[PDB]
Amino acid sequence: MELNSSAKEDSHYVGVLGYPSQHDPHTLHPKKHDSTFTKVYACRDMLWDHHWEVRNTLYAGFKGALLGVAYASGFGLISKTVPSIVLKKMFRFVRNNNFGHIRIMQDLLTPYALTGFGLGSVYYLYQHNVWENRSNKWLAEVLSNALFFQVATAVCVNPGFHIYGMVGGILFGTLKYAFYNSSFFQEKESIGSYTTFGDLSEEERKKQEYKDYIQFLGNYHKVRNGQLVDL
Amino acid sequence: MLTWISFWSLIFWLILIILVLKPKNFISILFMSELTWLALYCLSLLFGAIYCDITLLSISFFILGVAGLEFSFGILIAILYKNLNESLNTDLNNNNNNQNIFDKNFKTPLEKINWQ
Amino acid sequence: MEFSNALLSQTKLPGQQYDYKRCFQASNTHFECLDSIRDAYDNHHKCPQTYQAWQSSCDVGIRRYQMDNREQQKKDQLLYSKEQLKNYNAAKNKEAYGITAPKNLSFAF
Amino acid sequence: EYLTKKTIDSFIFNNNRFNFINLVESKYFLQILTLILYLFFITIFILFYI
Amino acid sequence: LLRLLVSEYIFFLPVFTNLFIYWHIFFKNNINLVNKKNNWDKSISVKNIIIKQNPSFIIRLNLLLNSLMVLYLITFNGYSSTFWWSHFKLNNYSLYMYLLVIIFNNYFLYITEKHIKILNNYSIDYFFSIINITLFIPMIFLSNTLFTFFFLIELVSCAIFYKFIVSKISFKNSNYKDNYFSIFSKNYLNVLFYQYWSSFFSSVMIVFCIIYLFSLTGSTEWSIINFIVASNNQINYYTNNITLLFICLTLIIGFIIKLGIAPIQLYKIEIYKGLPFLSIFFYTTFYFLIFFLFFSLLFIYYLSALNNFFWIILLIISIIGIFYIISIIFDINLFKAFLAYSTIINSISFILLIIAIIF
Amino acid sequence: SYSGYSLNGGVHPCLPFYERMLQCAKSEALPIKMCTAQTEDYLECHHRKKQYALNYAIKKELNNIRIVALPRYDEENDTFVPFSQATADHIFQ
Amino acid sequence: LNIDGLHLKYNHNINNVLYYTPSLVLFLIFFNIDYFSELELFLPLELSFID
Amino acid sequence: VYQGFKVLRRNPTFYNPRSAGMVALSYFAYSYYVNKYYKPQNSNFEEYNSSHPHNHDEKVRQYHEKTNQAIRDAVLEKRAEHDQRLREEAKL
Amino acid sequence: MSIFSNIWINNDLNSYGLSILLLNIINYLIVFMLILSVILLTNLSKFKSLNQFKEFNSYNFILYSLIFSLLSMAGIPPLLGFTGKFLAILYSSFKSQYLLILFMTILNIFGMYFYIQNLRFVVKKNKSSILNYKNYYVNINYSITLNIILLNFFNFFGILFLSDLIIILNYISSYIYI
Amino acid sequence: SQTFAHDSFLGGLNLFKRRDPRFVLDQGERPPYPIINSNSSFVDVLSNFNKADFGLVLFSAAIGFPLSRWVLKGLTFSSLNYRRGLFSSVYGGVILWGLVLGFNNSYYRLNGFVDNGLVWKRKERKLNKYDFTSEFEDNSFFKKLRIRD
Ligand SMILES: CCCCCCCCCCCCCCCCCC(=O)OC[C@H](COP(=O)([O-])OCC(O)COP(=O)([O-])OC[C@@H](COC(=O)CCCCCCCCCCCCCCCCC)OC(=O)CCCCCCCCCCCCCCCCC)OC(=O)CCCCCCCCCCCCCCCCC
Ligand SMILES: CCCCCCCCCCCCCCCCCC(=O)OC[C@H](COP(=O)([O-])OCC(O)COP(=O)([O-])OC[C@@H](COC(=O)CCCCCCCCCCCCCCCCC)OC(=O)CCCCCCCCCCCCCCCCC)OC(=O)CCCCCCCCCCCCCCCCC
Ligand SMILES: CCCCCCCCCCCCCCCCCC(=O)OC[C@H](COP(=O)([O-])OCC(O)COP(=O)([O-])OC[C@@H](COC(=O)CCCCCCCCCCCCCCCCC)OC(=O)CCCCCCCCCCCCCCCCC)OC(=O)CCCCCCCCCCCCCCCCC
Ligand SMILES: CCCCCCCCCCCCCCCCCC(=O)OC[C@H](COP(=O)([O-])OCC[N+](C)(C)C)OC(=O)CCCCCCCCCCCCCCCCC
Ligand SMILES: CCCCCCCCCCCCCCCCCC(=O)OC[C@H](COP(=O)([O-])OCC[N+](C)(C)C)OC(=O)CCCCCCCCCCCCCCCCC
Ligand SMILES: CCCCCCCCCCCCCCCCCC(=O)OC[C@H](COP(=O)([O-])OCC[N+](C)(C)C)OC(=O)CCCCCCCCCCCCCCCCC
Ligand SMILES: CCCCCCCCCCCCCCCCCC(=O)OC[C@H](COP(=O)([O-])OCC[N+](C)(C)C)OC(=O)CCCCCCCCCCCCCCCCC
Ligand SMILES: CCCCCCCCCCCCCCCCCC(=O)OC[C@H](COP(=O)(O)OCCN)OC(=O)CCCCCCCCCCCCCCCCC
Ligand SMILES: CCCCCCCCCCCCCCCCCC(=O)OC[C@H](COP(=O)(O)OCCN)OC(=O)CCCCCCCCCCCCCCCCC
Repeated sequence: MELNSSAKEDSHYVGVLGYPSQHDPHTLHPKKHDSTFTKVYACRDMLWDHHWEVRNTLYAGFKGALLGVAYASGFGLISKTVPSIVLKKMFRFVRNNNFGHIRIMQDLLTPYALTGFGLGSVYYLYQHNVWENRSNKWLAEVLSNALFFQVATAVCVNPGFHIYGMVGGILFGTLKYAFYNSSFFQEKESIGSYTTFGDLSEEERKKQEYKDYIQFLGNYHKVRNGQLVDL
Repeated sequence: MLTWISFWSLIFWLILIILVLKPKNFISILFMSELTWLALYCLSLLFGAIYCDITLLSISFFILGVAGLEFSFGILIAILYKNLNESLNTDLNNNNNNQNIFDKNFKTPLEKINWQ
Repeated sequence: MEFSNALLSQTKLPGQQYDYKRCFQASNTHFECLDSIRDAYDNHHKCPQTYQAWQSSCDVGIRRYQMDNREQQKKDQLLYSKEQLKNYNAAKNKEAYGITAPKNLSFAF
Repeated sequence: EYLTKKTIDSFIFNNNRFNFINLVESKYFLQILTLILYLFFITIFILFYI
Repeated sequence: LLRLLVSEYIFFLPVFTNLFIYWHIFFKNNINLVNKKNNWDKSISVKNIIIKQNPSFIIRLNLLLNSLMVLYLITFNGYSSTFWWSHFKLNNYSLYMYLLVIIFNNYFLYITEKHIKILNNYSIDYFFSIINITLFIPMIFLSNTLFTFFFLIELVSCAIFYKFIVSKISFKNSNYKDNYFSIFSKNYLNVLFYQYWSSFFSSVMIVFCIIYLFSLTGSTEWSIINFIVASNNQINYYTNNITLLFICLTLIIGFIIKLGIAPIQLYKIEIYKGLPFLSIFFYTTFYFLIFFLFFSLLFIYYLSALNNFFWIILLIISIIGIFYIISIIFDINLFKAFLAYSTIINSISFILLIIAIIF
Repeated sequence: SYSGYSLNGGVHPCLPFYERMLQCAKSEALPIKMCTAQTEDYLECHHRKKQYALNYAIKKELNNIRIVALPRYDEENDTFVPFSQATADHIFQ
Repeated sequence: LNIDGLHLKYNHNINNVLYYTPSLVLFLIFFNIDYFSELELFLPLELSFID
Repeated sequence: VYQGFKVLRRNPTFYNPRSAGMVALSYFAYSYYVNKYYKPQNSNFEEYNSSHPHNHDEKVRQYHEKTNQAIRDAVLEKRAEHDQRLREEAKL
Repeated sequence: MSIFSNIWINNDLNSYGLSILLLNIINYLIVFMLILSVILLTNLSKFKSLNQFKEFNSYNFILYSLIFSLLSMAGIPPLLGFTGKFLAILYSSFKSQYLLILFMTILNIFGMYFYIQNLRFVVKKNKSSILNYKNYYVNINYSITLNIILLNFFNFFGILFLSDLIIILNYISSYIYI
Repeated sequence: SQTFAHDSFLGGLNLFKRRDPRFVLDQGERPPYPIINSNSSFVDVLSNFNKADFGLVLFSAAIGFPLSRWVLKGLTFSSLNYRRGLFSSVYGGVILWGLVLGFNNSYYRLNGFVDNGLVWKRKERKLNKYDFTSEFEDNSFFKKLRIRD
């Protein structure tokens, strides 16, 4: 399982290895002799185009809406208590209307879905237009998440919990830098791996590696300090 | 309409969902636990038949024995409820208000709060 | 444990068993022949009959373990000697009583 | 005094406002089911990124 | 089958001997009160029919047989391999785990014997249950397949349920006000209910995981599972991430419910509230030294090939548990709750350490 | 564990592949990378993924219009005769 | 126990609409462990010959 | 059914026909959804063994297959050469 | 893992995290045993609430044994639990898990206060009477006192002898080929 | 010279003399002594019984009396008949444990794990590269508990 696999890819390493690259265009090119239906259907590669700002914004909005609906399903609705009269009226609606459960679900999940969509879209636009080209990635993520979650906690939940929102945003930013923008459990390269370029003979490479080993010996404390017994 | 593998894989968790969903009456939960054990029995038999696995086929009697022992323990606990003065409907053992119950109402065992 | 040769060798078929007496007799004969040959790299083809007997008698995992142990023993023999190791261990144990103070104002590196 | 100690104290108190001191069977079973369903949901959401 | 090698069942002889001795002595103690007096027999003193035997002798017997098992382990010799149809593993690490469990059980039994000599509020059935737990729990580390592990853990769970059942209920205290009034205490029923249902959930989820592991790989042995998973990762043949993730989730959630880790902890708090101090003394030892250690070894040693899925689940569980208990641990007002939440916090810390290790 | 038995007390059909895979794993110093062929054969004999993919492809092809009539099978001579040719055993005749 | 058959007066609609229906919908949407098993009638029975 | 009418008076067809129909419709819709869309997507057999796979997963699978084949071929060739060299050196 | 002309060099011991985990489990079991032995030495019926920590306000041995056991569970440096917590953090740093270190530290400090707050309740107006009476006198168990004393000595001076225990645990774990 | 004769009543003390602190040998490591019968069944293991196993049983019988009395000392509210029966049960259990130990010793002698009176024609000698205990054992009592090639 990997998070944000496409962004954290070593294009040079995959190219030298021949491994397929996630940066390939992934586009359809219908032929000029193809049918009109085929030409119309080949337009779906737009839905895959990733440089599409509006597509990405709607993608983030859908993710946020799904998260909000899941939260409502799990914790929010069950924690919130509905008035007895309201419950009786909606049950009567279910009795008097076919598929009344669907409409009740729509009514109950509209607030969570809408707020999740808004949060997702705003968060995507925020992160992409701002903080995308900062120098310190960790600091940028921490500050952006802190501010965004501070505002979100102030608005959605309560203006009196904005400090806790900011702290949670800092924590979430650290977590995101750790496991979303970085590959700690998603390694696709062996540690110490490298690639060779230029016309160097194997003898020269072995000589250089011997010199590197001689330098590496100095890392050991005993040899550096000359504190070894005569074996 | 559904392949047997997917059908049984889904209905096991559906049975678990029913067990959690139904009102918490110890006898009902015991019956649902027995049904869950039998669903596991059927799924194990299906997979054993598919993969020619005598171990999966034999898991049947192990599941039956475990279910029987758990059912005996459940019977004993349900009977112990009487001596421990607990309603089988666990939701009635606490004073927390519950809209899911039409007639949940408890009062302190008193006749008059104010004397003067 | 997927990378562990020892555990993969410890795995076995339900009805498989090892005749340790016969396998070890064959391995002892083959290793005696190899030692008599006394080459840097064990060339089993120099001892065909004993090599075939060893392969037949011993299992693949036992053979792998034996070859790894032989490689380690060859390296140790090439490196160290009994008296050298005894003296070195005695010197190190004697040193262990003392302290290792830092060397301030070094000259190297 | 407030921004260093009272903040955390009030956070703990407000969180405990929503915690039942005594466990009940309905809560036990509902928590188990919620874990089972929604840990799977969140893990599959991470897997897909729909 | 023509020849039955002694290597397949050499290790079962000491445990069978201990089981025989324990159960024979238990039956003799049960029928102890029956002693016929023949018409020609003469009694030096009037028989005291009312008897309340102290279990110190049972505890000493348990200590003696544990020490004999320790001697057997110390004198043990053999090859490192599996025995009895590859269902049990016999290697240095597993034997060391067995010895460590036995040693800790012996020390705790010694302390319990001293406490019982101080005061007796525990029956002989209590320590017979402890004897069964001590005899059968160290065998878990000798498990070579998830199937045998499940059966052994089910047996140990039944033994622990027996121990909880035999907990003392009514005491002869100095309160003389409730002679003619009904006092209701639900601790016994709460303990039994929560233990029974947690065991049910854990067992069903573990059986589901076993079935799907058999489906994925022809066997359920640890080595075969790891080798098949690694080879599948190499080949890219079986690539049902949904199925692999769901199997891992089922296993982890089953163990979470079994142990009582932060996401599911309140039942553990209730059990600790309803259990005696000596029961907690033994249960914490059993839990930490066997159940949680095997839970860690699932990710470290046994199912290490699946760490590519376990890491995220463990991280999410740890984060949720920490943020859920940070406020709860300061809401308790009971000694048993304090002990249980100490255990829970240590469990969360050890889970974080396990994540770091599997990294 | 892999008992290796069938559902009628016989031998599990995957036993040869399992034995080959285990032998390779024991013999090789890098079993994960040097037993790919044997492990893939065992996994195929266990799961049958490749045959399911082939069946899916054949279903798609049959859905496509390419086959009209298969040749009849003359069982007496154990031969195949084109559907166009008439035979006594032919359904239409 | 419970000879007369009278049971607790329980209304399942509240929980069904608050927690269970949406959770079940999500679980059904995102849950399928069957990898490649094929239904009967997927291909003509005449292609199968091993039986 | 002896006294079939008296037996079937209360529940001839169903106790809650509307709910039974909703169950049937839900089962039908879920089976259709699974079989037609979800399980095929997970199986990913549409482009299996395609010469020009447009799916990243299929491309990765084919890359794994070719890499494993190349590794096996190279190791077999090297082992054959090593065995030949050992056999030649033996008879000296 | 370093490569120099096809010579692998390994300066890391893989069978070390398991040893650290075993050490933490053993340390927690030892401290739990100490506290539970202190409890068992006394009358059990007295301790039923966090307020009842004052009931431990008994003669110096019991009082200070409880105080030091609580501090060790909290993770105060000189005591035993600090060894486990510090080694866990050291291994996390070795594995380069800064976020794991952060969450470990948060949990550690919260649990530290959770343990410490009971020292406030330990204060009692007078000296408690928590010992069972036998033969008209309080029953003090020499064996349990001796066990508590050994546990106290090890809790105080575990840092001095921790190298031997670490060696033993690493020796046990090395048999695992992971 | 380091181990008691396997055919003597004290031959059962070699169980405590071990070359290394390991529990079991690796899958492929040659046993310290020649193998007499690797695939040993119950009947042949019993037939291989020896004065060493009889001495182990005698040691168990001798040591089961103090241990049985120690166990019995924690008994209360017990009649004389029940006390004697409990003593008999504990003593029989200890003797059965001794029989099990003798059986295991016979199995080890058959498999070559312990001294069975035979020696390999060519010893596989190690290089004692790491030595933290040679001098300690030589100057201490523990040289008796270890076996060195
Ligand atoms: C397979 C397993 C399940 C089988 C069926 C159930 C039987 C087994 C039960 C045991 C298992 C656990 C059950 C626990 C029940 C919990 C409580 C409850 O709701 O029941 C009590 C409920 C009330 O009981 P009652 O009080 O006795 O009865 C009172 C009234 O008589 C009652 O009448 P009513 O009309 O009031 O109730 C109707 C009831 C049942 O519903 C129905 O009437 C039938 C619904 C059919 C599904 C329709 C959706 C479209 C399907 C398309 C399929 C093909 C897609 C192909 C894709 C191709 C792509 C290339 O409605 C609901 O439950 C409401 C939700 C239904 C809609 C589901 C929508 C899912 C997709 C949404 C995605 C996101 C959309 C975003 C917005 C889009 C806007 C454009 O009981 C019932 O009505 C009977 C049980 C029915 C259970 C339904 C469970 C929900 C699952 C629905 C199907 C999911 C399909 C997912 C795949 C397709 C996705 C597109
Ligand atoms: C908080 C920022 C993030 C927000 C995220 C959410 C965004 C929502 C979507 C976009 C909304 C567009 C604007 C419409 C109004 C929305 C608000 C609203 O109605 O609220 C009700 C009320 C206004 O409603 P009303 O009274 O009924 O009448 C409004 C008229 O109808 C107003 O109508 P009008 O006819 O007069 O025309 C208004 C005109 C005015 O245009 C402007 O002026 C806008 C451009 C300027 C603002 C730029 C943003 C701020 C940049 C500066 C950032 C500084 C941060 C520094 C941080 C430092 C570190 C601590 O805007 C438009 O109508 C243009 C609309 C064009 C379409 C936009 C497409 C949006 C697509 C996405 C929709 C999302 C749907 C889901 C949403 C729900 C779920 C989340 O507004 C508020 O209560 C806002 C309160 C703001 C805070 C208090 C301000 C006074 C005290 C100063 C506090 C200083 C704090 C500074 C930061 C912290 C420092 C420590
Ligand atoms: C840096 C962190 C370190 C953390 C450390 C954690 C643990 C610390 C606390 C516990 C340590 C163990 C303390 C001794 C056992 C307790 C009982 C006892 O002896 O006192 C009662 C007994 C009181 O006698 P009393 O007052 O005259 O009369 C008492 C009753 O009236 C009449 O009594 P009775 O008739 O009822 O019973 C008499 C019998 C009572 O004795 C018992 O029943 C002993 C109960 C405990 C059994 C478990 C011991 C395991 C030892 C191994 C190491 C692990 C320790 C684990 C401890 C915690 C586990 C929960 O007495 C004895 O024979 C005592 C012998 C004790 C030594 C046992 C050695 C067994 C070794 C087995 C393993 C060998 C290695 C195999 C390798 C395999 C390779 C293939 O004490 C004494 O006779 C001496 C007391 C004063 C000196 C004590 C010296 C203790 C030395 C401890 C060394 C620990 C290891 C080295 C340090 C490691 C870290 C660097
Ligand atoms: C476990 C570790 C915990 C870490 C704690 C993290 C602290 C979080 C603090 C959040 C503060 C609230 C959000 C601030 C968002 C804006 C940040 C920004 O502009 O910096 C980006 C830019 C982007 O930087 P950069 O990435 O281009 O370059 C980084 C440079 N080096 C490598 C040297 C670090 O950073 C800065 O210029 C500031 C960096 C330091 C942070 C300063 C925060 C100031 C907050 C007050 C602003 C007041 C504005 C005026 C109004 C005053 C009142 C009237
Ligand atoms: C060169 C020639 C050499 C010839 C050597 C021939 C002799 C060989 C045998 C030597 C045996 C030495 C003593 C062994 C231990 C005796 C224990 C005993 O009797 O204590 C009774 C005591 C009984 O108590 P007690 O008799 O001390 O009195 C109790 C008094 N109250 C109750 C008031 C305190 O046993 C115990 O207390 C132990 C209880 C726990 C169970 C421990 C089992 C240990 C089993 C050990 C088996 C033998 C191991 C031998 C190892 C040899 C290694 C080389
Ligand atoms: C083997 C035994 C044979 C003998 C059995 C006894 C036979 C005689 C009695 C039979 C009926 C029982 C007594 C009923 C008395 C009450 C009458 C009454 O109210 O009406 C009855 C019923 C009334 O049913 P209902 O709608 O009221 O049911 C709900 C019942 N309550 C109110 C209790 C919730 O009449 C009908 O339902 C008639 C219309 C529907 C019939 C069923 C249609 C679906 C199933 C058959 C499909 C056939 C093929 C076509 C479909 C497509 C195929 C591809
Ligand atoms: C967690 C739970 C605990 C741990 C796990 C549980 C493990 C369970 C699996 C154990 C498998 C053990 C199988 C052992 C089979 C071999 C036995 C053996 O050694 O036999 C050798 C001998 C055979 O030795 P042999 O194999 O050498 O003989 C063949 C020799 N050749 C080939 C040369 C001809 O067996 C027998 O002769 C007897 C067989 C058994 C007879 C029936 C015995 C029934 C006993 C019932 C109980 C009696 C209780 C009495 C109590 C009295 C006091 C109250
Ligand atoms: C995540 C892991 C670690 C977890 C531990 C905690 C980490 C915290 C990291 C950030 C710490 C920033 C310092 C302040 C934290 C507390 C918040 C605060 O001081 O600002 C609150 C104050 C508004 O107060 P008010 O809303 O009236 O009261 C709360 C009502 N519920 O003011 C506001 O409205 C907030 C304004 C924005 C915050 C500005 C803070 C600037 C501080 C500068 C000086 C101190 C710097 C210390 C750190 C240096 C770098 C290490
Ligand atoms: C022998 C060896 C050993 C094994 C022994 C086995 C013993 C089996 C014992 C069976 C006992 C049967 C009698 C008791 C149950 C009767 C059914 C019942 O109680 O129904 C409950 C439930 C549905 O209940 P409800 O929704 O309220 O509606 C009732 C409609 N009948 O019911 C359900 O869940 C579904 C009920 C379905 C009923 C179907 C009726 C079909 C009638 C067919 C008539 C003839 C035409 C057949 C055509 C076939 C074409 C293929």
